[PDB]
Amino acid sequence: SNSPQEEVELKKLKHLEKSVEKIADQLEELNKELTGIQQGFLPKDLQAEALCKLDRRVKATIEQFMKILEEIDTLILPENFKDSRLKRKGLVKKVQAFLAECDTVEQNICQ
Amino acid sequence: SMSKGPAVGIDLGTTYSCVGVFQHGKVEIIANDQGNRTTPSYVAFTDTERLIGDAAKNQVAMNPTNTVFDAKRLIGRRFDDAVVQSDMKHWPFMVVNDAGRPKVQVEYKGETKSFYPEEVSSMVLTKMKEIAEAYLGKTVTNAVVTVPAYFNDSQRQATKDAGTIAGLNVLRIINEPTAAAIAYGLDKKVGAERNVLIFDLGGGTFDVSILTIEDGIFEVKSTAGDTHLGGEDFDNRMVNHFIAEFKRKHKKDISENKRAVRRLRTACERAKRTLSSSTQASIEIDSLYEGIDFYTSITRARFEELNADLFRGTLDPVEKALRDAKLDKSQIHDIVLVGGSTRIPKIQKLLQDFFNGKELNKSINPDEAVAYGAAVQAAILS
Ligand SMILES: Nc1nc2c(N)ncnc2[nH]1
Ligand SMILES: [Cl-]
Repeated sequence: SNSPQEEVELKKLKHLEKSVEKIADQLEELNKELTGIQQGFLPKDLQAEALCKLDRRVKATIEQFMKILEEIDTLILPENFKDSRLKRKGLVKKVQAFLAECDTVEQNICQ
Repeated sequence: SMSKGPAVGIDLGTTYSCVGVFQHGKVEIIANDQGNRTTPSYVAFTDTERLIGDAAKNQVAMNPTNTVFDAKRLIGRRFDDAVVQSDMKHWPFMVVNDAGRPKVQVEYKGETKSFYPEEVSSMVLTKMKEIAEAYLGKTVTNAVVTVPAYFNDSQRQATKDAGTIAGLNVLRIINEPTAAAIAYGLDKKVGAERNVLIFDLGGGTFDVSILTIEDGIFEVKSTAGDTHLGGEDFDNRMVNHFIAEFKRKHKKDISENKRAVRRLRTACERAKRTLSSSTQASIEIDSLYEGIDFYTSITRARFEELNADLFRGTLDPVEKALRDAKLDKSQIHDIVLVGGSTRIPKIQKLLQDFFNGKELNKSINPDEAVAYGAAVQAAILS
């Protein structure tokens, strides 16, 4: 029952998946820097200062994932569009798992 | 270097500002670098930069403390003014007293900095000037800046000073209800003196003004309204309705989860706008709260009922304005719709019914009408 109409929605979702991959790469770089400081040569006091410097970037990452969620939330997908509904659900869950990682980072810096 | 450009009309608003230009026998409202016909009256200060407009509003969640807005509420006012004292309770930025004058206090590039409201408004005006220059491909210096009809001498002078700081040559300062009347050419209609009611519901304020136009002369007869009434109040009612709906259907309270409330509020703002052109709006939010998908809809009728008292309450200011101007509703020649919320069909119906089926002036975009009239005035003064 695959419709050309559904291809339009899948293309919008694929674009949003690529935007999510770009933000996820930023989160990955933030995780590498956090780990580097925690396992580094700086003494405990200088470590806390270096970690709180990452705060702006984590907040920008969280905000970027929130804007993606708001964009996904504008989609209306009829029940017949099973592949689009599954892709949207998987993408929201993927963003939510990334947001939970961002939360772990935010709670471990500037304490 | 760019050639010299024409004079522009600028509506320096509480929440959003708008810039227009009269070119080729018509007013063109100018889109900003993000393609938006209105620009948030927001200024943000970061560790590395100063942001104005959409760029400032877009990072408000990230930097709430250093993101200034509502400077129009504070302009030309004394620190001890009741309006200043009441309003600051609701702002996440600091407002300090400097020898009886209010200043916004922020962190900017790791340093504590304070700004007069006219300095913040000059930054918004600089952005509007730049928006005009980017579209025209010419230098913009001359402009007409609008102010509310209830603004006092201090509030008017401080707005002109914001223009001066911004490098603008302020041709004239004209009232917002006067600009809306000028946009519709109400001062060009043949005949005796005409009584004009301006219904302005937008930019987080509700302003009702009554003017008399006699021989091309505008006289402000009365002003009424509610300072903090707008689209957000209507939005809250939809949010509360949905939260209650989620509680009934899933026995789960989403109201403590800021992200769930935000996703719902954003969907509601959009749904409300849809309800101004359609009779039903659908909302599909996957995994809204605790993995639960929230698929729902709202009819225009349900939205109207949820806001019944707020919509009906807009007529009280109109009656107060008619009373103060010493006019019967039958004596109003023209009714002008200003502000984005006037797009709400029930608001138009309530006002038209109050004025016994009289047609409203609503052809110009309500959010742009003030800048439209200021742009016409700017061309007249060129
Ligand atoms: N600015 C703005 N646009 C709208 C609209 N389309 N409907 C309702 N309120 C609004 N507010
Ligand atoms: Cl344009």
